[PDB]
Amino acid sequence: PLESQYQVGPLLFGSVYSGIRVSDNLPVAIKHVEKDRISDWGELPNGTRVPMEVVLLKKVSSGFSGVIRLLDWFERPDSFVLILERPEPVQDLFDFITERGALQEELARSFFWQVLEAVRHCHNCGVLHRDIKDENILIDLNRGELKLIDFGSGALLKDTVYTDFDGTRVYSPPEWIRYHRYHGRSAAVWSLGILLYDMVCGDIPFEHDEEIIGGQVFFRQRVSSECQHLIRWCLALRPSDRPTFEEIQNHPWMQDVLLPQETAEIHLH
Amino acid sequence: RKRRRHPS
Ligand SMILES: Nc1ccc(/C=C\c2ccc(C(=O)O)cc2)cc1
Repeated sequence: PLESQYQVGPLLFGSVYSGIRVSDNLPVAIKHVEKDRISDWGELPNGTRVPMEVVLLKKVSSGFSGVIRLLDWFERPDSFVLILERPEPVQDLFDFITERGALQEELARSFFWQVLEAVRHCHNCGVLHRDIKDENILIDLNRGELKLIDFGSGALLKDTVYTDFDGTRVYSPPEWIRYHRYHGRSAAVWSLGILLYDMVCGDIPFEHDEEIIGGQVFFRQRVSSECQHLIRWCLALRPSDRPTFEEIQNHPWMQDVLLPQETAEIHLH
Repeated sequence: RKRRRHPS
């Protein structure tokens, strides 16, 4: 029983509703996914064919708070319904950067570090998100914790070449623009570079295909040299020239990160 | 300069 377990509220295109689990008044998000619109499918351990998004959410569901938790799912004649965690109070990182403009580097450091841990968590679980961007990152404003959301463009992590993609073009790497291929980790690092520039300059650096493949990064905001260098490194044109996740977290700009609660007390309360 | 969301 789906409508008998959740009190459904208002919208949050895309069809996600605010909800409360009647059991315990827990805030949830209720996401509807039309079967006709589903790119990749997967099979659950039961063999029950489900959307790949459900498969990926289950593989990352193991307890670490950096990734959105899938709480339940239902099948309907023409759709799947996903019951997802909803922090409250919350704001996604896109609206947060819109309202506040370029972030202080201290705050961008904490956020970016939390995104890095969350993406490491996905990869450790065999999951490639493929749509990292500020819109797909939620800020729990009281805990100061970031949540990665919307795995609807993701895929199982593999080491061979990808030739499909359904993420956000302005966050896709030049090898996707030019040759329709990429490898998972190095394409994720590129999108992390776009994300980092987005945090410290107040918007993404590239809107057009020629800018993406141009390999030129102009800084519109005062940004420290160490941060510019990390950004430029993540945005290396050659995928093999990009840093590993470990190289990113050992970079000098990434040292002395704030704890989530410090981040909430200093920058969010 | 107009900042915008970008559908996937
Ligand atoms: N701006 C805003 C506000 C509230 C939520 C709630 C949570 C949620 C929504 C979607 C998804 C998903 O697509 O995986 C997960 C959780 C999301 C965005």
